[PDB]
Amino acid sequence: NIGKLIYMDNISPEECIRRWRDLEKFVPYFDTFEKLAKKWKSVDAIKERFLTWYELQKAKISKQLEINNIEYQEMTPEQRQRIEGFKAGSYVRIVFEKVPMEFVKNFNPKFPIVMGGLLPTEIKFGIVKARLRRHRWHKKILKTNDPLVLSLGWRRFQTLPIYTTTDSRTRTRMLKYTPEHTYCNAAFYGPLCSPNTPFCGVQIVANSDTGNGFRIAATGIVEEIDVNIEIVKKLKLVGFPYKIFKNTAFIKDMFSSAMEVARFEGAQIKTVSGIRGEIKRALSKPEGHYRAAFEDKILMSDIVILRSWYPVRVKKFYNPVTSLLLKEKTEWKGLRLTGQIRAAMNLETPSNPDSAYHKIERVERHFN
Amino acid sequence: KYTTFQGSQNFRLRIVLATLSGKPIKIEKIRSGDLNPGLKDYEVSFLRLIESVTNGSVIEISYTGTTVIYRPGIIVGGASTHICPSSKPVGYFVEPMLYLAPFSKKKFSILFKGITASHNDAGIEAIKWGLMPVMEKFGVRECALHTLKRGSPPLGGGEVHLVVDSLIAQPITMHEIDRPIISSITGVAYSTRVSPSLVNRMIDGAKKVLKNLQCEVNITADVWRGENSGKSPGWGITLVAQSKQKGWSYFAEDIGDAGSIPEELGEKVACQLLEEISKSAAVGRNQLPLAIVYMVIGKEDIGRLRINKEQIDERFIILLRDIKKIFNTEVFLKPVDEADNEDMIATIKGIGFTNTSKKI
Amino acid sequence: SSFEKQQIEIRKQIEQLENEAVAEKKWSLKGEVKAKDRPEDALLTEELEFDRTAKPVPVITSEVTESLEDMIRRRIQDSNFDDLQRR
Amino acid sequence: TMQRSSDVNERKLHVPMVDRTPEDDPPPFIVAVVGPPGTGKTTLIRSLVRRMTKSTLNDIQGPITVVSGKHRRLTFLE
Amino acid sequence: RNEHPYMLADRFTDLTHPELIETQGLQIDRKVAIYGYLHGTPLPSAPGTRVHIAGVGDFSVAQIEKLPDPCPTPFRKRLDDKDKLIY
Amino acid sequence: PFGGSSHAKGIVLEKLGIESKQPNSAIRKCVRVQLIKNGKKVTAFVPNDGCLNFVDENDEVLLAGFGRKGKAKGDIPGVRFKVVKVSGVSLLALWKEKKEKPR
Amino acid sequence: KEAHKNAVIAAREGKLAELAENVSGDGKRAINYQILKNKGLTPKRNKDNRN
Amino acid sequence: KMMKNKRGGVIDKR
Amino acid sequence: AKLVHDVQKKQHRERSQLTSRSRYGFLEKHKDYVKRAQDFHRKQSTLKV
Amino acid sequence: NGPSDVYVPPSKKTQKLLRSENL
Amino acid sequence: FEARQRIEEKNKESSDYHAKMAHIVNTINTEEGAEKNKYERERKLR
Ligand SMILES: Nc1nc2c(ncn2[C@@H]2O[C@H](COP(=O)(O)OP(=O)(O)OP(=O)(O)O)[C@@H](O)[C@H]2O)c(=O)[nH]1
Ligand SMILES: [Mg+2]
Repeated sequence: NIGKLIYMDNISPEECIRRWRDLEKFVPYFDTFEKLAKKWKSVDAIKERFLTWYELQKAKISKQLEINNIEYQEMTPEQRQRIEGFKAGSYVRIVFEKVPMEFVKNFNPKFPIVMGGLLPTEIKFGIVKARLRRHRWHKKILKTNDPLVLSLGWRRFQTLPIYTTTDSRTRTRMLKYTPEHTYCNAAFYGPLCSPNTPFCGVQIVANSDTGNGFRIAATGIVEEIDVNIEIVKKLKLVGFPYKIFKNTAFIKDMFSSAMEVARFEGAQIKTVSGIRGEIKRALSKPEGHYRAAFEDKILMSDIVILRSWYPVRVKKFYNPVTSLLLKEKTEWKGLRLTGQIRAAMNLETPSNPDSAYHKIERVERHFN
Repeated sequence: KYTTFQGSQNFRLRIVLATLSGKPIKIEKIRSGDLNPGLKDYEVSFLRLIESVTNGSVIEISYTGTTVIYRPGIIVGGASTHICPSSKPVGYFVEPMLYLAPFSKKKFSILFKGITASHNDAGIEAIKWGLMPVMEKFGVRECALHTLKRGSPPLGGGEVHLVVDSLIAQPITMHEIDRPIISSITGVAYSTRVSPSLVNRMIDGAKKVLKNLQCEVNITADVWRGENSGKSPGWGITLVAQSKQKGWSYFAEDIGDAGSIPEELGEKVACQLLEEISKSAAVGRNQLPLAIVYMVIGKEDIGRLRINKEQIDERFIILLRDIKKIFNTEVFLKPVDEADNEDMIATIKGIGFTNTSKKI
Repeated sequence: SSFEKQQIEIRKQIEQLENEAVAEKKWSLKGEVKAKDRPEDALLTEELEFDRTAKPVPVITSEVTESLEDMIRRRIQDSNFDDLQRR
Repeated sequence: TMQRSSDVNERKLHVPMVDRTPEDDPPPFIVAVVGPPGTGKTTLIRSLVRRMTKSTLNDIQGPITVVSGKHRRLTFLE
Repeated sequence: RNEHPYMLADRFTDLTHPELIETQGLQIDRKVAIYGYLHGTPLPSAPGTRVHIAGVGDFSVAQIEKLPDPCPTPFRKRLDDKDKLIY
Repeated sequence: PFGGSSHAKGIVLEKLGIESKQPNSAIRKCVRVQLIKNGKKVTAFVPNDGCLNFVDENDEVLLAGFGRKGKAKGDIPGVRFKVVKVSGVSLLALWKEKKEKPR
Repeated sequence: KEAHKNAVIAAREGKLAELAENVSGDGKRAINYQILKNKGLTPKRNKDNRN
Repeated sequence: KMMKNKRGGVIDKR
Repeated sequence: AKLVHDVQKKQHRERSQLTSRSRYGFLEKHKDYVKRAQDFHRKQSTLKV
Repeated sequence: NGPSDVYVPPSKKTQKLLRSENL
Repeated sequence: FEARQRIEEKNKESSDYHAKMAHIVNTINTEEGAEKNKYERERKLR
């Protein structure tokens, strides 16, 4: 009676209490103090209220399961519809509205039609923080902001991940490739699954480009989910000396203006020899030139370095595969890899000429 | 897109259950037919507290102020502080944080700053001794409300450090198919910026009402001296009844004001407590909301808790209607099979809740 | 159909970020930038993060003069004087 | 043999998790036949369903659920 | 699998309206019934439960009518050739 | 050590020392594990920081004794056991990529 | 400049073509040696140790 | 420092 | 190498002087600087003596 | 009068509890 | 101003981290080396 009254939701709650016989106010409703005084002058109404480990865990969970059964043994449309509903092995029809045309048009019964129920978390989007790994049999290394198709829960979706490292647990700063044989972190805009769920990732899902190699590229688990990530890429500002004394030097071009040097005063720099230093004051007439002080006398063949950090953003890109809405259901094509784009529009790969290593030979070091 | 509610009732419970469930809601007609219509300042600052606690949740107040749009986000916690207004004490803002408190990335270390007590709200001793043990046996183990200083109304000036530091996955399934035997009955009588004899007058009034029941009565006494007393005179009394074999508790509090006799207030809170014992069964009339909220966000099992006839009310069933309105779950009230009293046993099958914000 | 609308918009942004991917980098997204690898005084608008060598010299405001004066007043009304004592 | 008994009784212990599969009417266990194109599969699904249900199921498609035990039934798909 | 309600679909149809298709002209996002056994945790019976059909997108359920078992197991012993069924 | 057995199976609680700023420090490659036989929580090593990202949580670990052959330098003496398997797969084989960890 | 550009682009596409025509005769994606023998991440060893 | 890693905000149109 | 891979203890190669800054020959690195500095320090030590 | 109520304030115990041969 | 604030917050972070790591190191030392020495003591009786 009372449950039907509670969940019959076209009648007022005081009408439920009336035909059975507001929460900003925290403390509940009491009588008048005089009525309560004459009511509780007596006391006798409430005087009777006053006065192995593995098998143990399995026993606790089977105790909960028998509690589940013996409390399910109740009203038939209560159990079998609304208090739990359709346990397992129930044969159901399930109707979806606004299913696309292409499914019904191109429905080929070879390809299975699987459906899975999303949790409250898995309908949310945002940055998923994983730790992943180039799969040991995938040949080529993976690159940040190259798409790969993830299989994260029920969904398969192509995303743009960016591989990070917490370099001795200080930053979470941005790599440019995945490592060769171990795990890195990663962050991709996608549907937020729960933490500790595993996933695969694939470069190429089609069959025209299926090649001869191994097709699954990345493996990993999900570490954390969030609405925002704060990851950085290192930028150094390089400048060269042009007037050197003992223990101090005038540094030429890492800044364009004395306002910029004023913005950066007191910062610690270093040469490539590891000589630590500090910038002290902007010089007046040559504009981006400043005066720095070092540990000792630096040389004219050095480069000073201001290690700073620039924030980088994940790219909010997400397309699910929708392979069953195609006329071929293989041959799904998404965003291409960067080498594929360069091969398509014939751009040469970017080569900084002074980034290439050489064979340095030391001259012998003699002093006066 | 939005689950729609009407009126400014149960406002904190609606925003709290929307944050738990992750469902976008609208609350329409916030006192629209009124002389100063719209949201009030204390519930606007509660929205600011929700934006402090969560991250990525967008709240969208209208022009007229009479409808709010809450699209929730991830509970992240962190350390914060909240300078809540004089319209409501710190209990009005620390009560709805005890639901969101164990389900965040980083542990709750917030300190609220304002009035400590009110007639129609939760106190420090209320929050602590009543509402922390039901969480303590629903699954959390490290939760603490500290008073650094307390401020009686109207000027207040008291700070309260809510720290929860057990980030559980989900609350356990409750099984309370008994009425817990009350082992002791204790309490705390506090007074700030007044004479220390008022506390003993309150204690003597409460215990002369309590003296005829054959249990053991113990009321602790604190006067607050110095900067810890706050900016205003005040005094109040909070009794709990303590079932020690399981840990259950039933509380009742109030505060005195300008013209109030302390023996009168002590005996009033004592009789109000005994009536809560009468109208209580394994919970209190005010511990019952978050008890059944933790039962409904437990595991995907059946959890059952005994309640009595008089705990059913318009507040309790409007709570149940809001629960079913947000995440589509029903309670099943089965009666006990013995007939010297009218007690139901509410079985709730909890939704499949986990906290997905805590990093693994 | 609706899937054709979604596929048109998906491939529109796919084309956008593929020519973004094959495009050149920004100045801030390379290490080793000189003054002329980047626009003129672009570091005033940019709010970079760097470590600094020593703490700056403290600015002497009214609060620190007030704290120092009432320190002096406590010492001078308790006669807590660290003077030399004549042998 | 006591050290053998300890070291064998140890590997019965596993992580105690819930089951969530019913015991009254469990679903048909999903059997997936997985092969590279050109081996078995069809011929194999046909042979298994012909042995199991005495019915020549030429020209298969989709999932195929048969009863193969007193309480174990199972679903064949390719 | 044992915290998720899933289902493999052995029967599929569109219960759309063919004269509505004659009205609007085959661009219609049309409704669909999906019949099958379900595994895992109990899928709730209220409409509006969100569901990923793995390969066509995300939807929410509209109505569920559970059906009697088309391939049931019958109630030392052996399995009767009468009861070796096939669906 | 474990009683009468040579190994013991256990449940991974949480990777201790996950905020240690030094790679391959003994604090960092150090896992807390609940043994399943008697329920007690012990602490176990792992071979390196590189194989620290094969255990995550409740992983059904298998752990043997450690056997220090001499007073080490960066040691923390007072951790007795080492992780030798994870989810029924030898993590030295996992570390040299001979097997893949199944879930 | 454009002669050097098409020279290096032609070297890239010639290498990519001669690598991408390593396909087996039929549509049979045969396994290879590192998945077959599974000698994952070994140190460099000795020809004199092989006997 | 309060703004630095926020993503929400109340939208007070009053 | 007890638990270290040989693909992990690889050889990081060192960088050369920039070709724009090439008239000041040989960008010197930390081994060159310590060869400079300890020479200066031993000569200052004998000068101080 | 209740001066002992301030003499039995949080001094030690409530201060710690109100936060939870020869020769 | 940003100089003073960033320096003092970095110092606070480092001094917190060192305390936390030293705490977990010697709690693992004390309350598990007691059990190591207890097992060695009751293994020396055999
Ligand atoms: N010699 C021999 N032929 C076999 C055997 N099993 C299957 N075949 C042949 O495989 C041929 C290809 O058809 P299926 O075997 O049905 O192909 P499938 O394995 O279903 O793979 P798909 O062609 O991708 O569907 C058949 O015509 C069979 O003759 C076997 O054990 N031995
Ligand atoms: Mg076939």
